Order: sequence, then structure tokens, then C-alpha cells
Amino acid sequence: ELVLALYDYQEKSPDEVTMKKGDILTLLNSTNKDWWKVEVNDRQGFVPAAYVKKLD
Repeated sequence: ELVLALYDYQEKSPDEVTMKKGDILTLLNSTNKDWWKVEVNDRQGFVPAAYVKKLD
């Protein structure tokens, strides 16, 4: 369940999390087609699904 951040994304609401391009994130929930829940270092939240790429 690893995904690569294709772009920077800065969180804009309570449920979101910030990532930087090239970060390797742990994918927690990909049930929604637009927003995926990931763990970015020590924080968890949503980012746009189109901005990350599954590695497996």
C-alpha cells in the first residue's frame, strides 16, 4: 500500500493532509474515487487521488 506524491498539495480543510512531490505515502483508504486517505510521515488525512500513483 505505498503511493508516490506526483505533486505538492497543501491541506485546505480539517480532513486533509499536506504532502510534497516525491513523498512516499502509506495508502489507508482508496474507496472514494476523488480523495484517498494516506499517512504522510506521522499525520493521516485526505489528498486528491489523481495526485498520487500506486507503487504496487
